[PDB]
This record gives sequence, structure tokens and C-alpha cells, in this order.
Amino acid sequence: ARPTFHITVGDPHKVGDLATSHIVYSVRTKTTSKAYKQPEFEVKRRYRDFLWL
Amino acid sequence: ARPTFHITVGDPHKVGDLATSHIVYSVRTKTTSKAYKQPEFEVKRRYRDFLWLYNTLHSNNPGVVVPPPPEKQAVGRFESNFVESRRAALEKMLNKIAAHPTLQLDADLKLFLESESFNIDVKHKERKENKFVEQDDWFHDRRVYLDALENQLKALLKAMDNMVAQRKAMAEAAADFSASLHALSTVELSPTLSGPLDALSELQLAIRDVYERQAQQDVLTFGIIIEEYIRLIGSVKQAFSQRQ
Amino acid sequence: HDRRVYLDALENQLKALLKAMDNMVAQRKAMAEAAADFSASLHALSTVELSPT
Amino acid sequence: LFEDMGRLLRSELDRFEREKVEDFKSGVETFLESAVEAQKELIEKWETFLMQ
Amino acid sequence: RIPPELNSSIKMDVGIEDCLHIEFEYSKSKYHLKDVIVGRIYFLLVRLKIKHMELSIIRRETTGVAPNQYNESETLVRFEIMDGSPSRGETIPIRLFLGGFDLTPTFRDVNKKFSTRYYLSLVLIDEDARRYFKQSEIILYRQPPE
Repeated sequence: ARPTFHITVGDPHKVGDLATSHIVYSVRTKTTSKAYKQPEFEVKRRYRDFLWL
Repeated sequence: ARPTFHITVGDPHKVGDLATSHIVYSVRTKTTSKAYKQPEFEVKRRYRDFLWLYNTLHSNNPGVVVPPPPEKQAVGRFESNFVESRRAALEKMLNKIAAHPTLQLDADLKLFLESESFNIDVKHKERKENKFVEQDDWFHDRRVYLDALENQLKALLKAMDNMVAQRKAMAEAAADFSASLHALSTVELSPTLSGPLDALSELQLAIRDVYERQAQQDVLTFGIIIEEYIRLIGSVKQAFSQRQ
Repeated sequence: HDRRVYLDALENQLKALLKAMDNMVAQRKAMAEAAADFSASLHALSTVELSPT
Repeated sequence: LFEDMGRLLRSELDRFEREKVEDFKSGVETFLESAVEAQKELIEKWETFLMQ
Repeated sequence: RIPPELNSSIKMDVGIEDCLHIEFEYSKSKYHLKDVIVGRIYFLLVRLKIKHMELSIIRRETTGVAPNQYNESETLVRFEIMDGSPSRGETIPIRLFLGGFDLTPTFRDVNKKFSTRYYLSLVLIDEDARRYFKQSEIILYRQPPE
């Protein structure tokens, strides 16, 4: 479950030019992990969120 | 060779935000075509170059077709999808044109696909620098319908939207139904009542989900394909204009 | 008091569930208006196109 | 040339119209499947809650 | 725990009406930790296209009291017992050795705080990946050596 966490980071919703613009990815967790609620969730995180995270 | 022209449009060097910023794609022509110099060339064209180019094809071919362009931002944002549409739109435009020997013969286009510097400097370099009535009927007949049909297609398209959007609550309804269900089922400690009530949570949602699911399943499929035609139609609308 | 309080909580839930139902009936609409104009859309061109198949 | 453009266009046309059905057919298919599967989705949901 | 006074075979007819009817049998209700599931599946009616059939040992840990119940489920074996589509009158033998899976005994209402329980779950899968199942509790016990 813990290593059995399945992650696709896709969908490069790359917010178009600003000279600093931030790609937002699907983060699909397909997870059989019982450390992750959803057997699948997708969130669409942007760079800033992650770095912080 | 003419249809045997091989094209990957990749590498979405999507120049980052400006609110109008222009994706630059590798255009790899791997081409066994003898209408294309290079057995492989990659150029890295930007949207503007192509649109022009597309127009160029329009320009060098006097009635002799020019299908739809790289995708429009006239509804597009700059979305990966949109740019993909562009990428695709090109791919398509290109694809076809390559499997039309003539549009594939535009020299600008050879240089364009087979040289990265954009359509422009290529374009200097190259110039070394039934009777009227039925047809007109036909055209207008033709037109009129396809304007109309288009309009439906938009309507239908807009239909898509709705459904998907209205995978709404629906979702929340049955998502909260599930929670709701849960909500008293949690009050209920009465275990064996808690469980079912909760079980009813799962369900509603599960179902919810399935419901929720369906736009994406089906509606979306359609919206795309609908869109596609409309893309052609737009382009042939151009096609026509060229003819005029 | 235990009793009052639970069914007070449950009441606010039942008021939220009630208004959930309202939504669900509203969210059967277009949908309806959508598939009613999606039928007309498909129908429309079938009367103007002259290719039977 | 302009003539021949119309001719071509017709050739293409038959080709488009023709295309068209097919797209959707597949479209229709996406749907079809989604539905049967949906009833399936329920069925597993059922199986489980029988299993409850 | 010594051999039980009563150890009945688990025998049942189950189905999906007018589609699949089966009789299954397992030789005991109570197995020791190094015991063997000897059984059979018998097919009475088959109107579905069966790709494979498996026998699963499922462990359930049940924690808490009354509506405070958490159930943790773990699938400790998946043992294929049939490859392909049978017809009516066909008998499939089961021989599943428990010594290969290192199970804990069945624990029931231990200090009124938890239970650990074992289930045989028989699963049939069709060609379109549809899944038909029946779950049956089995008591596992630790044999006293002589």
C-alpha cells in the first residue's frame, strides 16, 4: 500500500507564457494505498503548491 | 511519396505566458517524399508561421484547395488541448496536403518544413527577393445548408457542454447523498444500521459516479467529434472564400 | 437533551438532503432541454439531406 | 483551374460526408460501451451489497 | 485445540438465475493451519462464457464495539481452479494446501474487542471480465501436537 501507491503526473496544463508560468499537472493518484483515501484522485497541482508541499 | 510524407508535430515549446503566446512545435518531416528534400527535417514552427503558411498554400493554389489551418485561438485559449488542436490542425492540414501532391509542392512549404527559420524568410527567398449560375446556386445551396448544419452542430455541441457540466449535482447530489447517508449512519452507532446507512452512502455515490461518469464517457466523445467537423467546415468555408 | 440535540442535527441534515433533492430535479433539466434540442438538431438535417442512407 | 477545384471538392465531399458517419459510429460506440458497463458498474455495486 | 466434535462439510447450490447454476462443496467447516481444502465445483447450468475460476482465502480483521466497527480485509491467496469454459455435468476438483500461506487461527470476540476471521471466496470470471462470487466462512484452528 505504502509503496503501492500509483501516480501518474500528466496533463501538462502548462499555463501559457508569462516568463515564469506554472504548469499544472494532473496528479492522478491511483492508489491502492490505504494511506490514500481515494483509490483514484486527480488534482491539478501547480508548481508552487508542490514546492511548498 | 506524396502521401508518403511522414510528419510528427511534437515538442510543444510552448512559449510560456503572454496571454497570446505561441507554441512552437517541432515539425519533423520524416519523409520519403521526393516532394521533400530532407528525408528528415525538423523545423520549429510557431503558430503565426503556419497560419500564414496555410494562407500561402491558399495563395499558390488558385482554387486548388487549402484545407482548414493550425488551430484557432478564436475560441482556443492556449490550452494544451487547444495547442494540441493546433498541432493536430496542422497535422491534419499538413497530412492531407501532403497526400495531395500539389499543396505539398509549395516550395515555401518545402523550405518551411525542411528548414527552421519560419515561413517568412523562406518566402522572400523563394521569389528571389455548369455555367456561373448552377454553380453559384450550388454554392449558395451548399453553403446555406452547411452554415445551418454548423449551427446545429454548435447547438449540439453546446448540448455536450451541458451534459458534462451537468455532471453536476448529480455528482454532488449523490456524493453528498453518500455523505448524507453516511451522516446519519454515523449518528447511528447501531452498528448494523450504521453500516447499511453508510452502505447507502457508497452506493449513491457509486452510482453517482457512474452517472457522473457518463459525460466523460460518451458526451465528451461526441463533443469532440462534432467539433471536428466544424473544424473542417470552417476550413472549407475558407476554401470557398479562396474560390471567390 | 441528547435526544433533542441529535434530531436537531439530523433536522438540519434533512433540510440539506431536502434541498439536495430539489437540485437533483433541477439537474434533470438540460439534460432534458439539451436532448430535446439534440433530437431536433439531428432531425433537422435529416429532412434537408436527400441521401436516404 | 477554378473548375477543377469544384470537381475536386466534390470528390472530397463525398469523402467527407462519408467520413462523417464513421466518426460518430465510433463515437456511438464510446457511448454504447459506457452504458453497458454502467449497468455493469451497478452490478458489481450490487454484488458487494449482497455481500453485505 | 483438539479435533472438533462436529465438523460438517460445506455444501451449497448457488447461482445467477437462468444464467449460471453451480453446486460447490468443501470437505470441512473447520481446518487446522496445515490442513487441506478438498472440494469440488459441479456445474448444473452454464449460459455464460467462463474464462477462469479461482478460490480465494480472505482474512478479515474486525476491531471495535457496536457501530464503532472497523473492518480490515486482506486477500491471502488467489488459487486458480479452472481454466476455460465448462458445460453442464462438469466436475472441477479443488485441492488447496493451507501450509503455503501461513495463516493465523480464527479469533472470535477476543476480550470483546476484536475478531480475526477467514473466508473462502469462490470467484468466476467471464470473457468480458464480469465477476461472479460466493463467500463462505471457515474456522482456522491451531492443532495441538501429540
